[PDB]
Amino acid sequence: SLDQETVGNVVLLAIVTLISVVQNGFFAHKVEHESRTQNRSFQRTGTLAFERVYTANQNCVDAYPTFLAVLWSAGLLCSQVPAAFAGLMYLFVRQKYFVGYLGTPGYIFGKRIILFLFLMSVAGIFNYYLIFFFGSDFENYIATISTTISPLLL
Amino acid sequence: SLDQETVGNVVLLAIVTLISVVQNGFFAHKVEHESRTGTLAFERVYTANQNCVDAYPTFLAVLWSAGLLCSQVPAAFAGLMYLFVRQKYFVGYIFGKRIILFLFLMSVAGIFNYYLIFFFGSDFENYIATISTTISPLL
Amino acid sequence: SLDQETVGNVVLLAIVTLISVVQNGFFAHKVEHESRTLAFERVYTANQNCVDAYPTFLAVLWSAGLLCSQVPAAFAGLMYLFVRQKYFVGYLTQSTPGYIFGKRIILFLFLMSVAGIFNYYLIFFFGSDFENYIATISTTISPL
Ligand SMILES: CC(C)c1ccc2c(c1)c(SC(C)(C)C)c(CC(C)(C)C(=O)O)n2Cc1ccc(Cl)cc1
Ligand SMILES: CC(C)c1ccc2c(c1)c(SC(C)(C)C)c(CC(C)(C)C(=O)O)n2Cc1ccc(Cl)cc1
Ligand SMILES: CC(C)c1ccc2c(c1)c(SC(C)(C)C)c(CC(C)(C)C(=O)O)n2Cc1ccc(Cl)cc1
Repeated sequence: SLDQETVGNVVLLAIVTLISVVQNGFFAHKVEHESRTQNRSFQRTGTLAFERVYTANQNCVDAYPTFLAVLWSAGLLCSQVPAAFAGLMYLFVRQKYFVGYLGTPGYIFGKRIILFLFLMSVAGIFNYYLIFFFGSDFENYIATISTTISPLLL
Repeated sequence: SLDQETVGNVVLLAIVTLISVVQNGFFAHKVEHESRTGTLAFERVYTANQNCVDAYPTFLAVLWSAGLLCSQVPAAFAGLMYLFVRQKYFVGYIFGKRIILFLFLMSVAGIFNYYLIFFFGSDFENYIATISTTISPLL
Repeated sequence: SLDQETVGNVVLLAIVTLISVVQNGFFAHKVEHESRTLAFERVYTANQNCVDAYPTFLAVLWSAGLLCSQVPAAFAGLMYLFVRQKYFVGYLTQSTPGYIFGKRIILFLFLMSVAGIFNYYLIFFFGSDFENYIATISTTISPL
């Protein structure tokens, strides 16, 4: 439905987003598998093995929207390629963090990657305003010249 | 990488989202600090964070729907109010229903606006096509 | 703020998202009413399980809609919500559903996105193939 130009600005971000979706499903798969090691309803408490996978998942899930926000913020406002690479790095950290709970690491992981993607977005927004104000200064500059050189055209 | 014109339609929204990211970092940090030192104080901070995390993707959804389909300024302003109400809740240990509703209504209003402009464009096109055919033999 | 043409490519995705927001509010309301117990644990777990999966759903819904085709994506998203309703009420006897629901819908929206990306690269390479083809003739048929 969308044009070829704007999809080229998101394609790398979309690929890394799709990889994270596969990863999320893998995490969910691990939880469900560990849930059926117990034998009728789904509970959020259980054996030590289940509680470690469930909590690990819970941490990964709690940080997903934030990661998704900064990834796309960095990719669209600043630059796509670096943001997508840092996005991939976050996924590799998640993978090692999630398996790291399988005997424990802390509640938060990949703080610096979130920070880096956040910084890019700040730089991108500042880069947006710099180009906007330069555009309005160029517009005012041409408008001032036009009124000044106006009678000289007649 | 995107053009100047589209980025100007999402910039106010993106700032609010980034501030919410810092606030999410703050909430997660406050939980992390209490996790290192089960506890009666830990359960209050964990639940508060969990209550914010559970509502966050819904908020992010209505903020961006209202901003893109309706008007950016009121949506971003309401989004900033949500992060203020969110902040006060984390001190006292569902919040901001009325804000979520306001953004939801903005989106629906923006959607209704889209269709009005679409059908008007359809009406205008059909009207010009109707005159064009009946007038064609005259030239 | 966005132009009519681009908003036209996201309307159905927006509507679905908005219905899902209503459903999230319903689930959250069902939790708050129960919080004034086993009845509370089940509603909380059902909502939590739904919430956990929601951003993954929202990601593939829009990816599918934007990259592949809006109508099939929006309808599949709508199907996801019906399944999500049966799943939530299924927690509300000693037996409940598992942790995962609507995974085949997620898979379908995923595969749409992949297909939409492969569609992008096909037109792009064809666009460079055309560009390179024109440049070859423009050099050959030139000194005339
Ligand atoms: C509710 C959601 C979070 C969710 C949960 C589980 C999911 C999916 C989506 C998907 S769809 C996706 C692969 C993510 C595009 C699948 C994979 C399929 C082939 C459909 C399957 O095994 O049933 N699983 C199980 C699975 C995922 C990843 C690994 Cl590594 C192995 C098995
Ligand atoms: C899981 C995720 C959502 C997350 C969690 C914690 C995070 C970050 C990201 C970030 S990066 C961000 C500030 C969100 C752009 C930081 C801050 C940094 C500078 C990296 C640090 O101190 O380690 N913290 C700790 C922190 C944040 C905010 C306050 Cl008020 C105090 C401490
Ligand atoms: C945390 C977040 C996801 C959330 C949670 C609860 C929410 C809302 C938003 C909204 S806003 C929305 C309905 C989504 C437009 C409402 C409805 C209102 C009218 C504001 C109310 O009763 O307070 N509730 C309660 C409610 C929602 C849906 C049903 Cl079916 C019945 C009651």
